[PDB]
Amino acid sequence: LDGFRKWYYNAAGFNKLGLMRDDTLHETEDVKEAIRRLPEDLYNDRMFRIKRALDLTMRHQILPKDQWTKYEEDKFYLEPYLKEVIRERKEREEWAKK
Amino acid sequence: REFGNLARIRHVISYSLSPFEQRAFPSYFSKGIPNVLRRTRERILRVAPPFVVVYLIYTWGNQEFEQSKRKNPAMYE
Amino acid sequence: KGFSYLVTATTTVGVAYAAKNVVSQFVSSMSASADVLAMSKIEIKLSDIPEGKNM
Amino acid sequence: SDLELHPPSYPWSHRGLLSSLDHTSIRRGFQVYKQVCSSCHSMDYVAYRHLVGVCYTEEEAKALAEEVEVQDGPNDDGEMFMRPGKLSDYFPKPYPNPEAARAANNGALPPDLSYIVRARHGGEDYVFSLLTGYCEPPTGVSLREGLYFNPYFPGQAIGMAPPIYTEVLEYDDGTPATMSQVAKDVATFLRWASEPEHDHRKRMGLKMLLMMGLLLPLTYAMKRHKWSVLKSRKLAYRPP
Amino acid sequence: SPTIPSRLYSLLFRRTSTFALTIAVGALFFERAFDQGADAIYEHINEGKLWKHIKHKYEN
Amino acid sequence: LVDPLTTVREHCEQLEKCVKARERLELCDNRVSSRSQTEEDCTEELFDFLHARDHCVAHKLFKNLK
Amino acid sequence: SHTDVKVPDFSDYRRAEVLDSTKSSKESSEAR
Amino acid sequence: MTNMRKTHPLFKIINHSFIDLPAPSNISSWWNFGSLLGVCLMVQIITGLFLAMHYTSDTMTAFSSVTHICRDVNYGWLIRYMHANGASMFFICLFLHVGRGLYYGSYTFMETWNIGVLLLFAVMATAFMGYVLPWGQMSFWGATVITNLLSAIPYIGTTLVEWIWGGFSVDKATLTRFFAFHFILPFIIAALAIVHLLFLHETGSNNPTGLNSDADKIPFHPYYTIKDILGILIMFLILMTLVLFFPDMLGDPDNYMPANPLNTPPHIKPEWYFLFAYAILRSIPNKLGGVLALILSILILALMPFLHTSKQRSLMFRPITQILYWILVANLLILTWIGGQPVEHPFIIIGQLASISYFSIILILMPISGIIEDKMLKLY
Amino acid sequence: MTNMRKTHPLFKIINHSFIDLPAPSNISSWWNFGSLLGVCLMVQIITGLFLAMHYTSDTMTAFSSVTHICRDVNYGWLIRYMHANGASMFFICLFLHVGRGLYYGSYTF
Amino acid sequence: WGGFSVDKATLTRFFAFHFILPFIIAALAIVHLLFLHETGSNNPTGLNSDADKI
Amino acid sequence: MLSRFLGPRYRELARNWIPTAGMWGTVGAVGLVWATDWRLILDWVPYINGKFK
Ligand SMILES: CCCCCCCCCCCCCCCCCC(=O)OC[C@H](COP(=O)(O)OCCN)OC(=O)CCCCCCCCCCCCCCCCC
Ligand code: HEC
Ligand code: HEM
Ligand code: HEM
Ligand code: HEM
Ligand code: HEM
Repeated sequence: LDGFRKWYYNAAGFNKLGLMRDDTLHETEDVKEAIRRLPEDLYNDRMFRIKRALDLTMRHQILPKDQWTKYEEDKFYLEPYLKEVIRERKEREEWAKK
Repeated sequence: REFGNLARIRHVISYSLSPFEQRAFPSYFSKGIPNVLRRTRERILRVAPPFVVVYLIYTWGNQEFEQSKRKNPAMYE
Repeated sequence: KGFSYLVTATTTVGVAYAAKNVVSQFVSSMSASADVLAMSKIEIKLSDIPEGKNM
Repeated sequence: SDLELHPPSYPWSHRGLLSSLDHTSIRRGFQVYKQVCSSCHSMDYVAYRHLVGVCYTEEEAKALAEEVEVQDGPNDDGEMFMRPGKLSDYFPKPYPNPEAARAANNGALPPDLSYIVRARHGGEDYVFSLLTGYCEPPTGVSLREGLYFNPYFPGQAIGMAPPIYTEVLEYDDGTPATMSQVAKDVATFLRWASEPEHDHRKRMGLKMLLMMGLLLPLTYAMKRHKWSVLKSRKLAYRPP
Repeated sequence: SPTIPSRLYSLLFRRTSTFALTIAVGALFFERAFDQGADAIYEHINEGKLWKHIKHKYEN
Repeated sequence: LVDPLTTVREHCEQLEKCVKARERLELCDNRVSSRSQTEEDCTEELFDFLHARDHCVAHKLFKNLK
Repeated sequence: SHTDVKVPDFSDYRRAEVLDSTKSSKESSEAR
Repeated sequence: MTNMRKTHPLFKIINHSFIDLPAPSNISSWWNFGSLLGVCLMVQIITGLFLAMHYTSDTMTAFSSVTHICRDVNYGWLIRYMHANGASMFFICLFLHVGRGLYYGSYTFMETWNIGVLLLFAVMATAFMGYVLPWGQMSFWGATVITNLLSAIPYIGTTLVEWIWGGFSVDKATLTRFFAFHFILPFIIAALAIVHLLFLHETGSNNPTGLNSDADKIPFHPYYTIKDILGILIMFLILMTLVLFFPDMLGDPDNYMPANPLNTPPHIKPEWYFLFAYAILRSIPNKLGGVLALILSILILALMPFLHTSKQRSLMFRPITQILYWILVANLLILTWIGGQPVEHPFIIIGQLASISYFSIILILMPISGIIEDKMLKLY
Repeated sequence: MTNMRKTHPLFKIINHSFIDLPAPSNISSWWNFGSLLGVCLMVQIITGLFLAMHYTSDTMTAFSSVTHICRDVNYGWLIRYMHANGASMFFICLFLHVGRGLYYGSYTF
Repeated sequence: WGGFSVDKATLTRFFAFHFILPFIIAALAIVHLLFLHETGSNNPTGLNSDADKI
Repeated sequence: MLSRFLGPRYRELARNWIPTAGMWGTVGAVGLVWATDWRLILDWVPYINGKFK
């Protein structure tokens, strides 16, 4: 499923505009909290990649094939912050349980 | 809310030119045709199979309806 | 508090009675009228048709 | 039989997207209706004021209105009286109530032929096929008296005998009044009576097509002109 | 030698009031010219069928 | 007086698919007429023959009427 | 440095009268 | 000297809502449909206003008044055909609006989506009453059919429908009250659409990518102003070519006859979207069950925002749910065609297969598709 | 937790317009006539809606339709007279409204 | 008039206008209250009421 | 429905809130019968039945 996951990654289409998975996941409250927890350089890179995504979608264009992001180099930068925020939310929920 | 505090953007430079200096239709065909076939190829395999099976169900329903109104050859006598 | 809330309660009982009468008034007004009540209760029927027929 | 015969698509002169009606055919089909079709079918919405400027001139339509009599009142003593009709009068109904129509037409009600083209599927094709499709019934079905076979009418049994034939009336312009010619003329007249706004609508459609074929490229030009500053914008990211 | 759109901009399009004035004048002239053109196309595509074509056979 | 509808209709029965539908029509005609008592009525191929004939009429009639 | 910021080329988008940078405007801008 | 555009209160409201409104730059032509719906609502307000200026609501004179509008009133044929084909265009734009929301995840705006569902309710009721207004054969019979559907409710329906009828059948009281309700209801539609726009304005618009569009925003003027003008012109092109070349393509021929309580048409075929509603009614063979099926088939849009189990908002980057959504549009078309067709085999079996497919796709198959997509993308 | 009355958008608009609106403490009974005008407007809306619900606008049937409302319809006479006297009271409230506006210098707005 | 005197067309068009125009009145009353809320409310003394407001 | 509505705290919250919720449902039922003049319930109350509704 390395090849199948690569095929599904290419067929999803967000690699064509130069996004990332953590770039393109929808902003819930936990996601915005973890984005606030993102460091300066990662936040700036995220916002520039989103701005380029908006520009390309406005122009109905995509990045060149060499400039497409690849499955091998898709960093998951927002993931540990998201898991920590989810853990904090679950801990608050179980304290509200008790 | 309004412009000024929508987002925090840093180190981003945008270049734009005037509409009177540039063209309204810059290579409208030589770049428009590859773009439109690119978009059609990218999003053709998610719409065309449902629409063609709608066409098949439509024509099969019409054909079966016409055979249903057709005379039954069982009841010769 | 009982005196003041008894006054308030009597006001809202009167207001509720008036409002119920108003709403029932309007929804009975948009209901069936005397013309369609009179034209439906009595139906004129005769026997001036032949057998094995329908009207 | 629940199966019905779909009428064929005849190539009418008004079938085209920008083609209007033949007003000479409208006129001819009008006296077809007057000398044949007016004795049974009513016309509650077409008047001589609609007849003027389309198929007859004003004086001809006026005299054609006074050739028929119209009830009017009340009188000075308080009764009705018969007076010659005018351009403001509608077409005279043959029967006062639909019950009299069913009595004179053995239980069948002839519908008002003022919206029959817009009311029947197929339209003037259906009217032409109904008027020209009269034939003897096939072996297997027997129709009682007052009923005639017609494969285009749903249910295949119509309360009409064939109304038209060869030389059923005399045209004023000398056109040979064959059955097909009479049916085509009366179908065009019925199309006009159903939709009198046909020629004006198609002229306005030609005007709309030309104006919007002029405006849509120009409006797209302004849209792409105002949107050009965005569509040629280039972005750069320069982190430290 | 100034071009045609150059002369239109120098004479009419620079001032907004003159822009509106030439818009209204062009509206009048385009209204009548398009009316004549569309009507001419209509009776040429439907020649011999309209009441204005068959009118002379019964007017006199 | 001759009739363009009759001439065009005669050409239509001269056409091939209409005369095949026609031969099916008299075939079911003597099939029904041979049986004495039945509830067998066959209007379907008559509808087919009239459909093909009137389709060819609507193709080739209106050039005669004016 | 801010001096490294050079505006990219736009010759795929310019009109026919502003293609070259050696010819000054005001003889074509008003026509455009 | 101060800027009146932000100083004057009506002008500052117009500025903050329509002029300097921050909007995403990348929204496609699918976002013109809200403005198209508003423009078509205003067009119907003016056009039906003129129709009511020339129209009388009484059973022996409603059809005669409609014919008088068509024949004697100057351009009254144009006005009435504009009204009818604009109702068709209104429902086309409404369905494309709903489809835009479903595809791009705009239902996450819960209050805006619920107000949209209320707007859909009011528009369908208004259009039904407008369809029964000309007092045609199909108009009267469709009114009787829909009111009997309302009468399918247990222990309330009989009295409720004798109440709605103003008697015991569709008659003069029903026609007059339906004229009043049809005339008045688009103003409630306009007020609730103002509430709709306010709830949208509280959170901003949605981009097709489904991401945070605050990094790249453009003013509504003049970009979306001229884009909306172009969309208005294209919608006017389609509407006016419909009116002036095919005025009965989306209409009904049996509506051009006077209404007869005795005679009935062999088929009851309302307009396209009511054909969809009629097919989802005719799917299951019980009265109360079919009424609940229609009600849930309309409320399922209000039930949609609770079914979003995916970590991604839009369907731009979700290919499996794209296939499911286009299969959903496919059986929307199939159910509309079955509603058009009469009640025989195989229209029945195709009807309940399409109904079960539609309901199962919206309830079960779409969140399972989102879960499968997330677990392929290492999000579940 | 949040204050829903001032955080919900429609509710904070309602709160800022009619609930937490800072009003002068000393305004007399002449200041009630704006609210009376609004309520008479709503009364006219509903009552005339029922009148047009039972009303036919044609010269052959207008007067007969009014008689039908007043007699045959259940308490449509009460509806018609509520409509007419509500129009009259609407003009009474309008005259006292403009009287307040002229007397108390409210035309400065 | 819709014609040459007060007739059926005049009565029907007056019916439509009378039905519809109170909603324009309601919208203009919304504008009325909006302007009033912008400018505040007046007191019988004609003074600045901001010292004592409830 | 949701995972945030689980456990003992909300359980005893519902226990505390259930009598006033039942009373609100009760006054809703009384308002319904009083507004609609429901005879099936109004013929069992001891005095109101004299209204014949
Ligand atoms: C598995 C296919 C692999 C194809 C590989 C092609 C080459 C790929 C490499 C080169 C790139 C070429 C261009 C790529 C375009 C975009 C990518 C693409 O098309 O992907 C395939 C597409 C989406 O793939 P995905 O969703 O991941 O598939 C999972 C399996 N379901 O999936 C599809 O296109 C398949 C869609 C099939 C839909 C069938 C629907 C049948 C039923 C319709 C019923 C409609 C309702 C009828 C009425 C019902 C009620 C009676
Ligand atoms: C009296 C003998 C009539 C003459 C002359 C014409 N029509 Fe007729 N028409 C008549 C009756 C009694 C009926 C009803 C028969 C039935 O079985 O219902 C009709 C009906 C029609 C229809 C409607 C058919 C439909 O599908 O609804 C049409 C279109 C029609 N007739 C056409 C028609 C025309 C064009 C005529 C003038 C040449 C004409 N009819 C004359 C009675 C009589
Ligand atoms: C008379 C009917 C309607 C009118 C006039 C109307 C009005 C509008 C307008 C003007 C917009 C802005 C345009 C846009 O964002 O694309 C909009 C957006 C929206 N509409 Fe509607 N609407 C109507 C019906 C509906 C319906 C039926 C629904 C849903 C079932 C709905 C839900 C939405 C949503 C969720 C948005 C936000 C889209 C986004 O953020 O991109 N509306 N509406
Ligand atoms: C304030 C706005 C509106 C008014 C005043 C109005 C008024 C009218 C009137 C008087 C008629 C009958 C005239 C006739 O049919 O010839 C009519 C018909 C109709 N109305 Fe409306 N209407 C309005 C809005 C709408 C809307 C918003 C819709 C749909 C979304 C709609 C749908 C219809 C339809 C389908 C018809 C039938 C047309 C026909 O049968 O040809 N109306 N309207
Ligand atoms: C026709 C329907 C009208 C409605 C529904 C309406 C509504 C209102 C309302 C609700 C108020 C607030 C009440 C108050 O502040 O005392 C008000 C105040 C006011 N109205 Fe009206 N009004 C109408 C007509 C008019 C007219 C005819 C005039 C004057 C010619 C007018 C001028 C004013 C002014 C100046 C105020 C401010 C009073 C103050 O500041 O004390 N309005 N109106
Ligand atoms: C949407 C709002 C309204 C509607 C639907 C409406 C409807 C009607 C109708 C149908 C009639 C004729 C029925 C009859 O007179 O028996 C009528 C009469 C009348 N209307 Fe309205 N009305 C509305 C608002 C108003 C307003 C705001 C006023 C005055 C400020 C007004 C003043 C009158 C008057 C004076 C009559 C005459 C009643 C009579 O002479 O018996 N209406 N209205």
